[PDB]
Amino acid sequence: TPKDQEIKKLVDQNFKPLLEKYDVPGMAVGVIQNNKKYEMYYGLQSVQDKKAVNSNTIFELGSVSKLFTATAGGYAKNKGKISFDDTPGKYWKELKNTPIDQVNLLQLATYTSGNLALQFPDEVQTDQQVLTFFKDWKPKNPIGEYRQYSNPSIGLFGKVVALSMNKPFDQVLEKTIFPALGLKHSYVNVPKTQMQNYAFGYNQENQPIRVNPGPLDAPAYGVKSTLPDMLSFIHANLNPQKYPTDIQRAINETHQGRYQVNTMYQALGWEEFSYPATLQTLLDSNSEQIVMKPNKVTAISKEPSVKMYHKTGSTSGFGTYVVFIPKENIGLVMLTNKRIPNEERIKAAYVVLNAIK
Repeated sequence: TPKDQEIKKLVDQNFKPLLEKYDVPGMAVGVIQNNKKYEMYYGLQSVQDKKAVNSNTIFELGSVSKLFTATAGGYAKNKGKISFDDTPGKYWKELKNTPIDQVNLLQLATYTSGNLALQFPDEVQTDQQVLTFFKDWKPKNPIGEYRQYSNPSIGLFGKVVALSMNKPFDQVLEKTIFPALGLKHSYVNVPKTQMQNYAFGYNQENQPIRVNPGPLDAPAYGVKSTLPDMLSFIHANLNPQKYPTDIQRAINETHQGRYQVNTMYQALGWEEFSYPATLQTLLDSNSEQIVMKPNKVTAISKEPSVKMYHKTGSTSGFGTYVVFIPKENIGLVMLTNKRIPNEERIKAAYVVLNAIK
């Protein structure tokens, strides 16, 4: 059986049934193995337009956007534009000598400020309102010791990275970072000329929806991409030595674990695990306790030789999951235009990656 057919059968066995089960209109599943890419598309990018999911379909990546933010930070750091020991007021001057200026960039990127929640308050929308929010911020938990997954936190990180590179964040990605990764159809703002390819997302009643604009949206959850581009991103993560030095260092920077919450190593954007990882480890990483509540972090006291990495993402109408394993030279991308439980993403990817010859 040709290998493309093997992978396809595995994807059919493990991902395709999720479509019926969860009433998901459209799915794109990609596998890369030893630098060969395999693309599988199912269903519709727009139900009402009867438009099939295909290689040009653009999907909302949700929190997988944090991976690009992390990469941009890695790029800026390794070009000497920022140091992770800096504080935000060095760059956003209006924050100099305010309480948030006691939190360093690494802590912002990895969610350990000790007082930032998942979202900004709903009324925070404009740039002035974002500025005021951070001007007015006060500490709670000891800085650097507690992880609380947060959009504002990595949002501010991204904003500071953009300031350091003298360009708005959407330009850092569209003009620097996407091109450096060789991505040709990845966007912060999808242009009118590509809207025809932008999937509808579908909410829990299968009503068509797309992401709402939000404060510091772009670095937190605001990237949109295609299956081929995400495969290319995974390839870059699997093979950073094949890229020019500035982006190579940036990609490597994102793989570095910074602390642990039990079995989960928090890298920049990516989550990291000792490899081989059991399924339960991977599922534990996206438990309610990890994702929604604060957890005291521990210093890494066991650094494994071999790791794997993953990240989930959801917007209101989309799901994403990306995973890669350097030792096995393998990775997988799932994109859907409806959310499905993260545990079903992880398990299906687990089964497929462990069964591939």
